[PDB]
Amino acid sequence: MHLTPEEKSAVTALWGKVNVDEVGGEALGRLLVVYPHTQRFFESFGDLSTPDAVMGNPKVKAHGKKVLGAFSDGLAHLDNLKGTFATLSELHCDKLHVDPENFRLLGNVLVCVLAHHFGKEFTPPVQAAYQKVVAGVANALAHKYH
Amino acid sequence: MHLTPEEKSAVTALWGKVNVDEVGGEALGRLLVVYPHTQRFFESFGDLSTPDAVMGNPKVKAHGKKVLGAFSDGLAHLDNLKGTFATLSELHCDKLHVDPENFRLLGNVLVCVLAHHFGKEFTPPVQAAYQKVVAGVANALAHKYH
Amino acid sequence: VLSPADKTNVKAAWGKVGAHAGEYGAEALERMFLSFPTTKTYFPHFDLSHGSAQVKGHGKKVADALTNAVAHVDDMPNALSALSDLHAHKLRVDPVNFKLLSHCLLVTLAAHLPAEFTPAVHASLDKFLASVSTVLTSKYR
Amino acid sequence: VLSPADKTNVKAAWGKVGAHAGEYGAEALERMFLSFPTTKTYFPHFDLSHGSAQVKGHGKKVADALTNAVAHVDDMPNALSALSDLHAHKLRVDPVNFKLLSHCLLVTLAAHLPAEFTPAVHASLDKFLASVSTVLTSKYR
Ligand code: HEM
Ligand code: HEM
Ligand code: HEM
Ligand code: HEM
Repeated sequence: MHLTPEEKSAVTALWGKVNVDEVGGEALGRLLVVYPHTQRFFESFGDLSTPDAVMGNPKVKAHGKKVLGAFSDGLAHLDNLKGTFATLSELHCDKLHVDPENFRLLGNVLVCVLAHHFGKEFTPPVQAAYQKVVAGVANALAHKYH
Repeated sequence: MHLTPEEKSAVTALWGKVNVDEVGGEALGRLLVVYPHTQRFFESFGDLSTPDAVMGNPKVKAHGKKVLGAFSDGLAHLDNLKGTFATLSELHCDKLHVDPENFRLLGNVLVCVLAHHFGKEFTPPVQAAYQKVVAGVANALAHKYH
Repeated sequence: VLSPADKTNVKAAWGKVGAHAGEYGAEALERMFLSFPTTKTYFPHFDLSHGSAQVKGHGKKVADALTNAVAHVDDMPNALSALSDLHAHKLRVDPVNFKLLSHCLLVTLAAHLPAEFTPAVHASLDKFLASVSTVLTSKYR
Repeated sequence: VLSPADKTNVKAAWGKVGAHAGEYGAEALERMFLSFPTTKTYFPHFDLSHGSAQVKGHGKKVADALTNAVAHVDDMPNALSALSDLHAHKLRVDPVNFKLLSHCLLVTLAAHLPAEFTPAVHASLDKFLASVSTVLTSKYR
């Protein structure tokens, strides 16, 4: 995770404007609609059969909010992603059995969600900073897998 | 490099028995036949229209030995691949323009070649240790790309 | 495989793109270059500074080929045949790179089409880019 | 796409596999779980220790579906419809994992079938394993 101060500033500056509740619901829901195989983990969530059933499902929204909340918290510790996510890593591996490739798909969907919300403000250099951040978060969430 | 002492010593002891000339020739050879698109960097080498032609091509054989020679040196710096391969990285990026993905491909071909040569001895644990080294080496080789 | 709905979705989103295609082609490339630097190894002969003319020109060619695939959505392997031979026999781009460009095209359309880039459309566009990539890569070996 | 030479190459190597197919299947799974630990996430119900009967049994299954594919090589999509549905609508394994198993199957064949694992045959088997994979993931979305 080699972020330059200029990259870290652009990342933190854009993040200040994000409504995480709403962005979290959109990202988790879009993941489930674009990459339907990821629904394997959420069969207790109910009807996930159509785009509207996914995007409007209150359990998908509640879970997205929680996912992005842990994510925002990681943005406050960009020099210690591994430590920050150590317990979540273990949980994802030993209890929930989630293949880490899932964290990379979610990162690329987040990037598109952010582009969708901010338009022009999501410049190629800004995107580049966020690509390194989502790669870093994904690797940290996978580091305790065994 | 996250290598165990029993992993490090499995790697080392197996290598002590490798004929680098033969293995280099065979790896670089097999790479060009199995993944034809890697031939883009070797137009000047000669005829590569057939596997027999590729395997027989002496410039290919010589280049294989040179590549595996460097890999062989890296195996004695397992605690510092990045620094050992730093200049090689720069040159592969800046002068040669080789997509680092090719490094992963050679790594996996290389592993099949070791199994082909060592049969029984190239056991599941020993392979797992070589996957780790081979990923390590590709990553070091990719590190200075910008 | 593209479904009737996917096809309808792609035509709709691409039509809103219209005469901005070329410009979006270029922006996608600049995004790809900055976010995934390894992709520059394939354009050692281009000037890749912001606003480069070579990048603009190539953006247009990429977008035009995509416009061609949308117009021949039910016959893509044939409509893109020549492009597929080119990539397989001359360019020989490693296939992971297509995923990276496709991602940058999605980000570019999201950034410019806030009202049509719904979840259903994003899904269909993503499936379309994967199919185009598959065609272009089908003859590698 | 598999050429005639490829089919011939695949049929002959798998022919020498003969009755060890099951054992090789289990060995490949075992190499995969050790080399690529993320793959264990799809098998939490399995005892994954060395020599477990679930792995063995599963290895016979995998090997037998591949034998069926070799015999139905010109007709894969139909010979594998059922497994194709199984992986897309129930197991939902991420596509990247198929490359990890294929590589391990290749390492397994090379270690047991020296004389037969020539460069051209290695080439053929790798394209064959890729088509099977393509087939197993073609109905995901
Ligand atoms: C950005 C990456 C992610 C972060 C930071 C994150 C964070 C979290 C957190 C904080 C929890 C709650 C832990 C608990 O209940 O004790 C959780 C639970 C969970 N996560 Fe992850 N998550 C991420 C990605 C994913 C993805 C990609 C998947 C699967 C596609 C996933 C699947 C799950 C599941 C199934 C649960 C338990 C759901 C339940 O309670 O029913 N997560 N995650
Ligand atoms: C295991 C990873 C690799 C290592 C350690 C390695 C190492 C080397 C070394 C030591 C040289 C000689 C540099 C010099 O003379 O200054 C070299 C040259 C070269 N390598 Fe790599 N190499 C690797 C993989 C690859 C792959 C996968 C490709 C492309 C398929 C490639 C393409 C080249 C090319 C094009 C040259 C220049 C050859 C020439 O003189 O015409 N390398 N490499
Ligand atoms: C959406 C997928 C892609 C499409 C539709 C596409 C289309 C095209 C087209 C139309 C050309 C023009 C060739 C001509 O003048 O006839 C071209 C050339 C080229 N493409 Fe692709 N491309 C795609 C992805 C890629 C990617 C992933 C790479 C590698 C990063 C790549 C590398 C190149 C290169 C190096 C050229 C030659 C450029 C030059 O020297 O003028 N393309 N492509
Ligand atoms: C060469 C590619 C593969 C083939 C030919 C194949 C074939 C099969 C077959 C025959 C079954 C048994 C279905 C039944 O019992 O009726 C199966 C099940 C299964 N496969 Fe796939 N498979 C492949 C790759 C994978 C991959 C890469 C994974 C994930 C890493 C995977 C995960 C599973 C799981 C978890 C089951 C169910 C296991 C159980 O509950 O017993 N398979 N596959």
